[PDB]
Amino acid sequence: GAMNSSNYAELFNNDIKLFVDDTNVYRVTVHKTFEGNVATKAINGCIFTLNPKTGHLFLKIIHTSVWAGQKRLSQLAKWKTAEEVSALVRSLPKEEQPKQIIVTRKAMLDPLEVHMLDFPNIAIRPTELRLPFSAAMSIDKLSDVVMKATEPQMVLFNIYDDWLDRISSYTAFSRLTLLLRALKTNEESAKMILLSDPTITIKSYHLWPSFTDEQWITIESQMRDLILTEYGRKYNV
Amino acid sequence: MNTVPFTSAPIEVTIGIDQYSFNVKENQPFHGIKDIPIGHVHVIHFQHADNSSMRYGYWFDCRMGNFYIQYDPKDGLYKMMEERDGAKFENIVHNFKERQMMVSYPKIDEDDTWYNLTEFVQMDKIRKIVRKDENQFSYVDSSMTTVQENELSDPAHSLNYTVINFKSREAIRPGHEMEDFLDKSYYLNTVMLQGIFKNSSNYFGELQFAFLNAMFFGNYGSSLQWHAMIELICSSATVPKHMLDKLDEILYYQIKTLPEQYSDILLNERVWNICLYSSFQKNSLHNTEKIMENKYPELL
Ligand SMILES: CCCNC(=O)c1csc(Br)c1
Repeated sequence: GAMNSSNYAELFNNDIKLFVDDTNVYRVTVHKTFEGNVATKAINGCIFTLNPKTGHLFLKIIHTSVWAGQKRLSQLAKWKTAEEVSALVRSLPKEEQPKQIIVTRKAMLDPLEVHMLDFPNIAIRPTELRLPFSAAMSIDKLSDVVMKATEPQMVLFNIYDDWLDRISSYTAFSRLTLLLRALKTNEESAKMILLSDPTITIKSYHLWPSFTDEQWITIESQMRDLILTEYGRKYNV
Repeated sequence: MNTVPFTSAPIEVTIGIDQYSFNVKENQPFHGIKDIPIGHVHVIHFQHADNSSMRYGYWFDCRMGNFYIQYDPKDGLYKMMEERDGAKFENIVHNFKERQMMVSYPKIDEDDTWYNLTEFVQMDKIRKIVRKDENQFSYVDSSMTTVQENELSDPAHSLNYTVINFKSREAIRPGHEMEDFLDKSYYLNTVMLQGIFKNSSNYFGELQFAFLNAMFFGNYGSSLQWHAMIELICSSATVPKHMLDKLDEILYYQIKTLPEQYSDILLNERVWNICLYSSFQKNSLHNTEKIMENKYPELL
């Protein structure tokens, strides 16, 4: 059934699983028309499909041409997501296909279930975790590849960089979600923390800076402070 | 007019005949039901006074043979039997009609209720849902499960309704996943009507039969089947106009006949609110929406 705090270690066992987040698939700017009406202009989007054990991120870029001439785009967006996830699974060798796909919003369950009827042995699951994957577009290199795309495209990343050389996938996911939670709660401050010291750089083949173990501990602490803070500034406490 | 005689009534029992019912006391001198309209299927049903558990009964058409009820003290129920000797049956019935030991099927002459509930129901199709080919009549009870329920366990005693499942490969064409899930016209018109049922009359017959088994026996899988067949029509954007018009009449009489005090268990809030207010056909069921809103506005 649903995924929550009680079965949290299931994410890091040896059954292949993918998280799917659709919150950045259909993205718009809202603006005024010459006549003083309001209109939307779409911008490029992405499906965020993540193996939480390995870090492998299957970033399917959604080019704005896919919406051309279509109606009810927020509903279509869920079915387009399900179509693309299903095509991804079918592209993978059998031994790489997931045994479970966990969607971060319950509105994806029926679209994905219908698209995966050919895979009766793949469990489609919701979660009660409030995961911060919408903040993925605050990662500069991910935002950059989405905005530059001129056609549909799939780009593969490891969202953990090389962290699994030194830490477990449980600890690497906890770090990722802390980073993304911070970026979601205050992007500017989060980004300042990550890049304040110009001597720590992001390798060309990485997403995040090359922090030592001690430096990650300082960083992680700073992100917690920010999250507790903003939570005060928000609720005045 | 035809007759369903009884050998006796050894146990106290409430007897139903179509939408009528009456109480028979233990060893009361009751010998059956006369004046039953020819031309319609009928259902004779039972609820023991000592055990309201297990409502059960028999679907039959008097044109297909001479049937009688004889209580079985071993199996503990009123059994419907067929008399092959036509002259013994005539002799047996006349005796009971002379001694006035039978209740008369009490049809009001203005009253088309039973016709309206059974318009498309045929014994031959009943016998394909309820498989027991040595008998011309069909036994149903409260606990019988459907073929679809056994897939989610004695197959001989099952209700073989047509399986409807909205998240199934039969319902969803490869490459039309979103289209076919949100507008089920393909599944209704091509898969079910043209492919399985052949025509809308057979579709409506199963729908009516599922409703009646839900109402008379509280058969839960029948109720599921009735709501699924309603929802498949209401969730199709493209339905022939004559089917929609007839559906509205069908449902209207079902809602009209439903016991007011059973609405809580026989009506699915989600299906009905969806059908009347959100579906493609939300504006196509005028009679049904009007009675639903005046009789069960709580549900909505
Ligand atoms: C062994 C069954 C004996 N009874 C009958 O044949 C019969 C025929 S109409 C009715 Br009422 C009873």
